[PDB]
Amino acid sequence: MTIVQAAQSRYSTKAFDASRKLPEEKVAAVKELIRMSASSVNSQPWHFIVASSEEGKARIAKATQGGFAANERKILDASHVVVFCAKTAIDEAYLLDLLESEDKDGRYADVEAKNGMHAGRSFFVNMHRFDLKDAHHWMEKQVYLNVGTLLLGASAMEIDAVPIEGFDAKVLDEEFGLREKGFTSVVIVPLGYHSEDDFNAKLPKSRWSAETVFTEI
Amino acid sequence: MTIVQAAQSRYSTKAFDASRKLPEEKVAAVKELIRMSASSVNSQPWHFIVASSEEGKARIAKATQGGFAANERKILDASHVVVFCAKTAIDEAYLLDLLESEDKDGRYADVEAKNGMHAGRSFFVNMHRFDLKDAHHWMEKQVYLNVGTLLLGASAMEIDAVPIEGFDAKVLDEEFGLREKGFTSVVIVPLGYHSEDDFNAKLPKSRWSAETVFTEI
Ligand SMILES: Cc1cc2nc3c(=O)[nH]c(=O)nc-3n(C[C@H](O)[C@H](O)[C@H](O)COP(=O)(O)O)c2cc1C
Ligand SMILES: Cc1cc2nc3c(=O)[nH]c(=O)nc-3n(C[C@H](O)[C@H](O)[C@H](O)COP(=O)(O)O)c2cc1C
Repeated sequence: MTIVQAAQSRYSTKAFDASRKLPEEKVAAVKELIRMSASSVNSQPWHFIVASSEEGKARIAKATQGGFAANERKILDASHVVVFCAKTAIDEAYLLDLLESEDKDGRYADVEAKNGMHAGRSFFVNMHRFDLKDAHHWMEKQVYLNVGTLLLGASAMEIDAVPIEGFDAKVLDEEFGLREKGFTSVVIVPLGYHSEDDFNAKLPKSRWSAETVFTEI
Repeated sequence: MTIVQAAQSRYSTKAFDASRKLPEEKVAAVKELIRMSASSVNSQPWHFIVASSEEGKARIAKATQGGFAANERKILDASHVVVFCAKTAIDEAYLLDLLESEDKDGRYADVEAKNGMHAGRSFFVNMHRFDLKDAHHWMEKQVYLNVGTLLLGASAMEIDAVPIEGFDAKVLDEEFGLREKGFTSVVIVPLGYHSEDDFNAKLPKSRWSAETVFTEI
């Protein structure tokens, strides 16, 4: 299957088959894929909650009650659920921890290259913190880029998924103590195999035409 | 090559081989991949500029001058460059045009299902416009999700890429009249084949460990 066929055949699963679980190899591949995502200045401004148990899924589904109840069964019936969380703030200590992990990983030949990268990344993060004043939105954008990798990657691995914004992030954040750890939930992605009765598995994919969305130069 | 190997082997290209051009089949596959991206409520709040000519690339590179000059040669030497643009605002007319494209595409059995989807999508877009007051950030997040699909997809198609935030979006917007058309440039992605002298092609990829970024439940 080509990556284009993966993009054409994936869809938002509206009903999972609660009997069908992902093999351990597919779960380990999902986790490696999202840890490896690109991010502006290698900020990696993310944390991931992975639920593989009925108790874990029930805890996440506390955030899909009332007006969000249409998403509850997607969480409960999926095999595995990934909660994508973004950093709520960014500071020099996080940037120094990041620079040290890259130094340990062999990215800097000398202290000159290391100091240079810090000064560059610092200039840039501070532009988002203090000049655009949008650092939380900028970090959540990197987390959405990560989600995109998972939606395409899941399809290429023949895994059904649905991205979910329709949840109460205060309830989910409190469920896992995320705000006191500097994180906030932004997207829920349940993973598994769609049920035969998934209405959306039998609808055509709808997108703007290429002549609408492309300007060629 | 598995999708995990695609995530492990891709990297941010810092120097392209200006002699090496993408085959027409690879360019058409990139364009189909990004048109097919998922987005919240199928908002597809995007437009794409694709430059395949020296003149096109020179026009985009006007936005990588002065403090952004470190990105100029990535644009000039790449085979093809994709500018990802987000909508600057969203209203009922865009939502009615979207609902009509989905109706034409066969997503609604009856006017009941159509009216239901409009009322649901409208409630939700209006929550971003008027309650969170973050509609432009919410739309740009969908465009970043799209970029993620391209970074992973390019790697699976054996195409080098680099995502670029380091550009002057006012200069790029004015270059293509985007703001008067309701769009703004958010990410530049040059595509092609890295040059042998790309320093970053010989550095290890650096990410947080799985024990840092995962909570298992
Ligand atoms: C949104 C975004 C914007 C980026 N902007 C730039 C840029 O302006 N110039 C640059 O050289 N690299 C840029 N990068 C590349 C990142 O530094 C890179 O993705 C990160 O260090 C992870 O390394 P990798 O892409 O080699 O795996 C950007 C990446 C992302 C995700
Ligand atoms: C950020 C994001 C959030 C989403 N939130 C929900 C949700 O809460 N519930 C839902 O059923 N679908 C949700 N979707 C699925 C979209 O409606 C779907 O991606 C879009 O209609 C395109 O269709 P496709 O994913 O079938 O190709 C979401 C998608 C994205 C990208």
